[PDB]
Amino acid sequence: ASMKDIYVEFRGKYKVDGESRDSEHKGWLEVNSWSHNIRQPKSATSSSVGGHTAERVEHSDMVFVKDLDATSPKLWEACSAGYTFDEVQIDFYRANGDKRIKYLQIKLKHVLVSSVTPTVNEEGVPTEAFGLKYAAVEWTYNQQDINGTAKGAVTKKWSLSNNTASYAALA
Amino acid sequence: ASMKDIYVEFRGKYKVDGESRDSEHKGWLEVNSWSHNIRQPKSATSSSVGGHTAERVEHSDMVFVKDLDATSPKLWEACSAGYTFDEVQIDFYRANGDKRIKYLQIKLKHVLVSSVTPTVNEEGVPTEAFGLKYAAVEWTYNQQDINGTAKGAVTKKWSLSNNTASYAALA
Amino acid sequence: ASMKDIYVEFRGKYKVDGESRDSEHKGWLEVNSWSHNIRQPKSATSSSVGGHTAERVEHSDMVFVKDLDATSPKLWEACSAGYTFDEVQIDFYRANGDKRIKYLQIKLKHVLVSSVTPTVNEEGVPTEAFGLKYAAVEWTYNQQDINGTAKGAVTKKWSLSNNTASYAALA
Amino acid sequence: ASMKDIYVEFRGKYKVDGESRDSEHKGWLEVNSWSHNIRQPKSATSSSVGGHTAERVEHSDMVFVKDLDATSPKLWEACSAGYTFDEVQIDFYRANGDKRIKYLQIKLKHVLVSSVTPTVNEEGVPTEAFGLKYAAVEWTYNQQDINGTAKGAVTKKWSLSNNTASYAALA
Amino acid sequence: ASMKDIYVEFRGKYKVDGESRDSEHKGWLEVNSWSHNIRQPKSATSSSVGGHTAERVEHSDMVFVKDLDATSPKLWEACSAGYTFDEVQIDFYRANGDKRIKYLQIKLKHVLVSSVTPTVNEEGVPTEAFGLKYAAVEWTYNQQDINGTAKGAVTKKWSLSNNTASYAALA
Amino acid sequence: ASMKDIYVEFRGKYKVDGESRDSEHKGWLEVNSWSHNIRQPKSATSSSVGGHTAERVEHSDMVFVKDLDATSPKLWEACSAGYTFDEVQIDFYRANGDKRIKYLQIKLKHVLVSSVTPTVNEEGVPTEAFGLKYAAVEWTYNQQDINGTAKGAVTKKWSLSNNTASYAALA
Repeated sequence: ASMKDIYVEFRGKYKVDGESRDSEHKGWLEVNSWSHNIRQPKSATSSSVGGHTAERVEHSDMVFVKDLDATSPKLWEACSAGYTFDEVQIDFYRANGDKRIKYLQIKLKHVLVSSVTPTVNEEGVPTEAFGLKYAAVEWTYNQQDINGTAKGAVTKKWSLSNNTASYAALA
Repeated sequence: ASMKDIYVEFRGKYKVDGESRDSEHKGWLEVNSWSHNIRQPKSATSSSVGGHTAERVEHSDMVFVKDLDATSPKLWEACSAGYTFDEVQIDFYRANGDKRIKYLQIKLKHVLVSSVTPTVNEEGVPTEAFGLKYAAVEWTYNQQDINGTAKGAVTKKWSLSNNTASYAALA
Repeated sequence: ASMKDIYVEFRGKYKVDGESRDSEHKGWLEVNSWSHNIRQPKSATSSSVGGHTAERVEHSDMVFVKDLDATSPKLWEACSAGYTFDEVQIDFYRANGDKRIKYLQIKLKHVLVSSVTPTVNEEGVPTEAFGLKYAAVEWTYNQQDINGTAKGAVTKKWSLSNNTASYAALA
Repeated sequence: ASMKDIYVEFRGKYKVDGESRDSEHKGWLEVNSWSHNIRQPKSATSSSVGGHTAERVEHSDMVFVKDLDATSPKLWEACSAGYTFDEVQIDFYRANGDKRIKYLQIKLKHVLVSSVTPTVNEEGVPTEAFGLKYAAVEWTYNQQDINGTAKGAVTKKWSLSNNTASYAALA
Repeated sequence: ASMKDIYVEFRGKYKVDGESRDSEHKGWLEVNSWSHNIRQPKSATSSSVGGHTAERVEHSDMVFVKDLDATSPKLWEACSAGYTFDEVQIDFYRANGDKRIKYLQIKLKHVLVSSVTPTVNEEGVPTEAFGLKYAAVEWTYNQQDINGTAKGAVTKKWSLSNNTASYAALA
Repeated sequence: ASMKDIYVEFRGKYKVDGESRDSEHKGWLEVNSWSHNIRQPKSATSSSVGGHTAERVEHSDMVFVKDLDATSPKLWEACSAGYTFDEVQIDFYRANGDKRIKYLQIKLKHVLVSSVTPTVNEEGVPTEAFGLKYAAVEWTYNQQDINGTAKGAVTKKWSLSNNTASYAALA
């Protein structure tokens, strides 16, 4: 059984409350897909004489696709206004034998809706893409052993605003 | 039963009266599809020292596709002349069990036809794309409960001319 | 029964006499398809202080596709020479129950062949695309009632050379 | 029966003798397809005060596709050297009931091979595209009546080097 | 039987320990595909008067595609931070009758993760592309005789940082 | 029976010895496809007053696709180093009834590997494209009569370094 599901929750002063009725994500947004891109310009053939490298990594926006729903106008206005959210969390699920597993969890700190792109076609459920831009990110991947049983998590992080491996927006 | 339908009405001094015979949209335009794009350039890693952020959101034109019909020359001339309409309303429908639901309603204030792109091919019903540019927008999404019964509406808005969350073109 | 047909007639000093044997369009060109584009740059968020707006609409060429035939060299030479035609008329037909209807009629005033693009492939009837550029246009769409019976025509027009809604090239 | 065939003959000091064994085109090149493009920049909304218009038409190269054969190295060298040919003739054939008809004939005056693009793939007969650039062109289209019987030819021409409707390279 | 498999191991201060349970690559990353590009600008029609040629080869990043797994956040952070690895080794396998053969082995010296591009779609196993940039490379191709039996290896190398055929990053 | 085959031999100080076991090409590289492009900028509507034309032909690299094999690292290093080869020969074969014919032979003088682009995918035999840049070329096409029996060869040539029809790199 496929048990794929992705859920998003906004946490800030402005509310983007979703429609999900999943017991573990009541009021979260249900989304269909996710894509990202990270690009590091640092040279492998030149090095700084000292401890300062000018360039830094570029993180692209995280882009999600979702069905149009009651959260859509909320996203459209939030994008237009440039409202900042303290945190956004995204949980990713897949099948794990008899129950699902949250294999990936992403937390974004100091977040804006950078784009929304809605369409209604003649055929098919209407959908929109939306992008998120952020100051810091914490990624957690949940491992399992050969029996599919949960082993330890791998947690990594990056602060674009501090240029350090921290889940922190401020200095 | 699929009950998809999109209807557009122009409201201004210049008439773009449509062909629809739908009881609830007599004389509106029937259209086939819609697409939009909203892009916010605001940074998540830098902030203004004060309360002024230079950049603002960019709303792309709202683009509709429709069959060529008697409104087509009206659109072609309105686009050519750059006539402004006080308001344009778009109603979006889908199935809701035994009757249809208007799941999305968009009102645009101070509107121009920014483009029209008609084609007649050897095969298929002739169609055209047309785009609308506007000073302000009000979006209403009509929610339903788990039984499909109407719950409360979500209404949001944005004024490009005022740079505020208002359905107003003028200051 | 599909009764799709498009006919073009050039009216000027230089003759581009066609091959059609249709009783109502003897010697017109038979063409297969048509495409156009109209783009209005006027802003919806800024307005002139006075009555003058700098920019004007851009009409793209009207582009037609036709089978290669005896008119082809006539088009190739007319395009090369830049001959101007006083008028070009295009009639568009579709089925209307037992007889066809001219649903769209376009008249172009002060017209040049702006491009011709012929091909002969290994397979298929050879065809060419050709484009027309013009000073003014009159568009007529022929309406029908719910019984398919002719109702009134919708006629609109635009003069690119006068920047007014007129079917006139000269001032 | 399809009787499609295109034949090309070079006429100049440098020989590009072909492989055809067709009785009417012995030693011509057999080619598979042809494409061209003619673009006229003249405005329909502005006119010269006098009798001089600056811009002129742009004729693209005539591009042919053919199987690789013994003429291929001849084309490759002629293109490399920039050899000029006094004339190149191209005859185009299609079915006409019981016999074929030369529906199109093109003569090019003062001609260069402007490009050659050969490929050998794992599958399929190797082919190359080649382009011809020229000073003047004469196009002849052979008409037929409703019975398919030959009627009169349509002959048109253009000199790029003289900017007149003449089949002449020199002044 | 297809026995295709590609394995990657990072060797540096920062750990990117993988998930593989293959007996010969325990804890390596399993990857699905690889692509590269090498471009030499040196002219064949001009030569230096002396022994110095200005330009040098450009090696593109080596790009791998892999399933998302517990190493993914490790790659995302390593790319973000620009961590350098002393060495990365990649082993490539295919079938060789009754057992597999390592037909290609690549060692990269002084290596950075230059890009990572993860996606989760509605359908299909989530994957990411990642790119590696490096100072030097050693390529080993393992040959076999007509009986499929191992013959001698072909080993070649290049140092981008020294511009010589050496597997060395430093001078 | 298809008897398509392409073989390449490098002849220079640096060895790029191939894997072929074909009796007539022992140790040559077997390749799968070939593509080229030759472009002549000379005008057909303007001519030099004297005997000097500034521009010259541009030959693109000759691009080959081959399976990855033991020659691959040799190509990768040769490209990286910019090694020059005195000559490279390419023989092209197709079926000729009961035996194959070498229909095309290309010799390149003073040659560099200008690019190599290898890929290993999940499915399919790994392949690479490689390009060759050169100072001169001799092309030989082997003709046959209507009975498929060998007739005379057509040999043509071009020197990019001398700008003459010669198979010579040096002056």
